[PDB]
Amino acid sequence: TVFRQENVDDYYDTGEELGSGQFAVVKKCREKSTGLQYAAKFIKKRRTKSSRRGVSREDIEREVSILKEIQHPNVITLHEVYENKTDVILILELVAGGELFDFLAEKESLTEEEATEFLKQILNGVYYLHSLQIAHFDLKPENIMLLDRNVPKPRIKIIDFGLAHKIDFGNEFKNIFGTPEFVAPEIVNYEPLGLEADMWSIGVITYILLSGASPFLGDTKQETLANVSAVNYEFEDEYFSNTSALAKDFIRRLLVKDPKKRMTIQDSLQHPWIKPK
Repeated sequence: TVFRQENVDDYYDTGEELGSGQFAVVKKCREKSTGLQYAAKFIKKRRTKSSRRGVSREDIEREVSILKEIQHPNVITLHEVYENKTDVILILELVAGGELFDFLAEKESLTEEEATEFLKQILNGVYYLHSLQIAHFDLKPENIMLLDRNVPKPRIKIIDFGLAHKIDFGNEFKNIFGTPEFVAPEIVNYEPLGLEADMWSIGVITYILLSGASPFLGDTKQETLANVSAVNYEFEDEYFSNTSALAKDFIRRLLVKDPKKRMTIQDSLQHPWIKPK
């Protein structure tokens, strides 16, 4: 609680809408004292407990209190938090390169090698979070952004900590429910949740990175859910004929129903696809 009560317009000049969502908008802003640019996320408060507009204070406080812990090159950094009668305003590091997969869909071929160089940045961000026992719980391609797309080696940033939670050793956590196509089976079946759900999501992300196809997406939401629950996927030759045996082995070891048999983030960093022996 106990966020900054000044008017954000006294400290920042805000400009153009960068994006929006159900209860939020993100605008570019410029800090008056320094001249630096940031992104400003305006989150609408649920102002009455019974209202289904806006975001509960419990959920905003949880997100803010996790973001305040994190400092790593591959995760978004939070700069300040303001609040007025209707909104909580997060001042975040600006990512101007857009979604990683939009950038990649514009290039020529993309070798496996090139692809794993981006993937390794995702791994290193997740390794940090899990090292601090934070589960992101919403890893998906649209939450993988680039700082700047017009440099030699573009740097990725993981964003959106709206479902992130600190793992509590002494209490099981059940339901988070993000987007069907990218959620692990234990999310679909309302089973105990931990760090392993993010390792499943990385598997999905890796499958899409290499192929452009989604492993589990079906024709309705219920069919996608049943594909996930049943681990109904395949490496179809149309999409995977140029993909190494090692790349496929990495995906297989992540897309595992039983969480306790899934590779961990530390295992993933030592796999021979990622660290050739």
